[PDB]
Amino acid sequence: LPEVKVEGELGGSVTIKCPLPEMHVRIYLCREMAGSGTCGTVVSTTNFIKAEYKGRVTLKQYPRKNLFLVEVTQLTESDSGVYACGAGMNTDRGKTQKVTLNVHS
Amino acid sequence: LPEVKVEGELGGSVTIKCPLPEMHVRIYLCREMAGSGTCGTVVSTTNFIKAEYKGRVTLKQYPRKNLFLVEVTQLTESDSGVYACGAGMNTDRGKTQKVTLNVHS
Amino acid sequence: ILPEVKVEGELGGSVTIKCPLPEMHVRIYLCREMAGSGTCGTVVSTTNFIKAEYKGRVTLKQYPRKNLFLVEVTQLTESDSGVYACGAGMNTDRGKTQKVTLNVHS
Amino acid sequence: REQLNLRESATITCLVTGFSPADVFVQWMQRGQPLSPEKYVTSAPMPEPQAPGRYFAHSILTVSEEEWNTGETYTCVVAHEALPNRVTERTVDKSTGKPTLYNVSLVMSDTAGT
Amino acid sequence: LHRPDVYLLPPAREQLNLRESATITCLVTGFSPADVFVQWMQRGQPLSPEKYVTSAPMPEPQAPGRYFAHSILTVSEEEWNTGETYTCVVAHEALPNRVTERTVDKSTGKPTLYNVSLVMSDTAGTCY
Amino acid sequence: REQLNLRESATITCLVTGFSPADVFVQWMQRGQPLSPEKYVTSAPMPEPQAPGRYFAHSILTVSEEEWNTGETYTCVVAHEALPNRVTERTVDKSTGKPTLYNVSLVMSDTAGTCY
Amino acid sequence: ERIVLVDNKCKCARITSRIIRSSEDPNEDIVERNIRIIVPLNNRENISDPTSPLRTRFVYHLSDLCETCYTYDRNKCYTAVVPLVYGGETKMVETALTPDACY
Ligand SMILES: *[C@@H]1O[C@H](CO)[C@@H](O[C@@H]2O[C@H](CO)[C@@H](O)[C@H](O)[C@H]2NC(C)=O)[C@H](O)[C@H]1NC(C)=O
Ligand SMILES: *[C@@H]1O[C@H](CO)[C@@H](O)[C@H](O)[C@H]1NC(C)=O
Ligand SMILES: *[C@@H]1O[C@H](CO)[C@@H](O)[C@H](O)[C@H]1NC(C)=O
Ligand SMILES: *[C@@H]1O[C@H](CO)[C@@H](O)[C@H](O)[C@H]1NC(C)=O
Repeated sequence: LPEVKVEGELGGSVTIKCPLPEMHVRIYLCREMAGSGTCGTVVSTTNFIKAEYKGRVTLKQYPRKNLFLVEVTQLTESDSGVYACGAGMNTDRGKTQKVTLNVHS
Repeated sequence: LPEVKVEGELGGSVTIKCPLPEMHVRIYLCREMAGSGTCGTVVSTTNFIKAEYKGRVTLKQYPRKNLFLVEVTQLTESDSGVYACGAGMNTDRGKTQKVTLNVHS
Repeated sequence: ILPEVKVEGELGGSVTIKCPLPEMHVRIYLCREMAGSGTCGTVVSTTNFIKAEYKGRVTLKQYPRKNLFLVEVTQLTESDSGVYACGAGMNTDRGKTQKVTLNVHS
Repeated sequence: REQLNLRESATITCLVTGFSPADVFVQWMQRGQPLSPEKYVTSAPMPEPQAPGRYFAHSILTVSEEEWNTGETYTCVVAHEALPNRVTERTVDKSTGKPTLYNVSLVMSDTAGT
Repeated sequence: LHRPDVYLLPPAREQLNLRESATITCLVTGFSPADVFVQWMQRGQPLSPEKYVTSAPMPEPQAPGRYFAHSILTVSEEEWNTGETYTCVVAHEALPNRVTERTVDKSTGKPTLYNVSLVMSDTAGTCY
Repeated sequence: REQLNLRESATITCLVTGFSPADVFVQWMQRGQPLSPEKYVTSAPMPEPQAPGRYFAHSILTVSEEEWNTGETYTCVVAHEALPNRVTERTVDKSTGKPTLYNVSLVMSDTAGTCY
Repeated sequence: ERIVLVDNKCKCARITSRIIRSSEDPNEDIVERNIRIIVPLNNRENISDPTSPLRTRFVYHLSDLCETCYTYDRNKCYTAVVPLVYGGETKMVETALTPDACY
């Protein structure tokens, strides 16, 4: 529901801030493909980093402020869309928070 | 049928004016989700305050001018849609009056 | 649904038909509905009408006291057989109130 | 459904029935973890007016209709010390019933029909 | 102080597969202050108290002042071919008519098919 | 239909039928506004061959094609002793007079619902 | 056999139900539900005012059935008022919109 819509620059890295809920073990940062109404998991606690994002992203969870932070290293035009983050086995029925990304170059 | 088109500001509080009918005990201020044609009760006389609105809303009824007033404290972007108010056990059959809300910030 | 009263003739010569009389309606018919299409063709009705074939052998007598109306048909032939209906209103089909059958053992 | 249309809360019951001796530990779990027991309530064993040696139980879980309609199985578990593995569980959802077919028979001919 | 809401449920689908008996549950919630009892009548004839087992008023999970109670009843499986509707009832002081007879039957419940037969005509104005 | 093909002017008729005795007052108005008596012509009661002791009458109104093609609505009120309210009326327009298409938007919802 | 849940005459909806016996067993007794709406394509929007445009959209909230109206009632009379200028005397007079049912 809230939109951090965190921005950034080409290259470097950008940190995505998403809420870390309780009583939900699987935490993911799905990418809203918005093609045929389907969202593809970019990263998860079950250990699945999409091939296009392999070796460039990480997910660290620490229940200090009830927040989990995901960092995206490097940047490409492709990295300029919506990455709804959420929890639960069903990826399309979570998406607790919505965010937007772009490129400044 | 009637629309208050009530307006307010971010923060503070805003009062929603809706008609208080007779021969109808359950009085609610449903929120028109307008997703799959379903409206979710925000508050009711049966005592049900949605979790997202817990501790921020109240409903006071007084048949002086045949009016019941509902106050929403605080404000968020989420609080900027349609809140049809009505009566009767069925919720998606009442919606006697329709109203709209927004944010000025 | 409404009753399915049935009558017979026991050889020709005369026949008598009775149907309930509704209230607050001015039209009364006895269409035969003996058509392949099914569309009922009014045989004898009030509001002034009669059947090209059925003439001089058909009459109607409405009795509000008994909540009944009476129709008397003289003689008998092969054509005037099958089934018959009764009703009111201004729509011969969709306005029926009985389904009577006419037969002769001759 | 007489409560669903009201859109207030969906109450699911788990009718544990027939356990002897009177000892049972019902728990409600979803998403792979037991839901905080506080959200649900259960009742103590009670006799029957039939057969010598039986006990029954109850449980109620309250969840907003929307969440129930969106998804969520909310399985129920029964912990009695006579089960083959000491644990037995059942599950329900919206589509737990026989599939319903539609025999739509649209007719556009004014002649046909009433 | 609110109207005591009441509901009734039919026997489970998988319950009708052992051919021993069946249970019907009448759920009574609300009734603040807690003043209710249920009598299960059928055809206007009250049933034996040994059949239905009401237990107690219990506070709702979140209870400002509300409460709730549950009452079931045991029947025979082979008697459901006719239904008999096994009516339930509740009583409370916060009710204008102090009775809310609630009853269900095999016929009432989930429809397993929907035979819609809509028709179009230019002579339906009167809707005889 | 053939008359409208010419796209010149359209004539609407009103056939009263089978009233005894002969005392029918007829008039025409357009969208709630009465028209001049000189814009239409009314016949006189004449015998009915099929029905002994029965009479019938006609009435025609003429207007331009544009007016008929602007959804304007016309009605034919009549007055007779037999009429229970002493006055009855019928009404037609472009969409109701032998239309070419049947635009329909059938829509139903909650078919399952809770029915008792 | 069939019980009647809805007999609305304004919407001509006849909601009914019936349970059919299975093949000599008390199991899988499938239930039924028959719905029969009869749409009028000649009626107006305001049924009691013969000037409103024709009725195109038909919305059926089955929950309410089991106020805008669609069809007439065979057991009722509909009336209105029209200006009669007879004798240069514009006069509003009652008119039996649905005659033969006002007797
Ligand atoms: C449908 O038509 C009726 C009849 O004209 C409208 O109700 C009438 O409104 C007038 C004043 O405008 C009153 O003089 C009448 O008494 C009313 N009729 C009745 C029966 O009370 C009605 O408002 C129209 N509906 C719409 C949506 O326009
Ligand atoms: C489908 O509809 C037809 C026509 O009413 C009926 O004969 C048939 O039995 C129906 N099928 C089912 C499975 O209900
Ligand atoms: C389906 O509807 C049609 C039309 O009313 C009816 O003739 C038929 O018997 C129905 N089928 C069933 C199985 O009820
Ligand atoms: C036919 O219906 C559609 C909506 O279904 C509407 O857009 C269109 O205007 C209608 N046609 C006419 C001539 O009004």
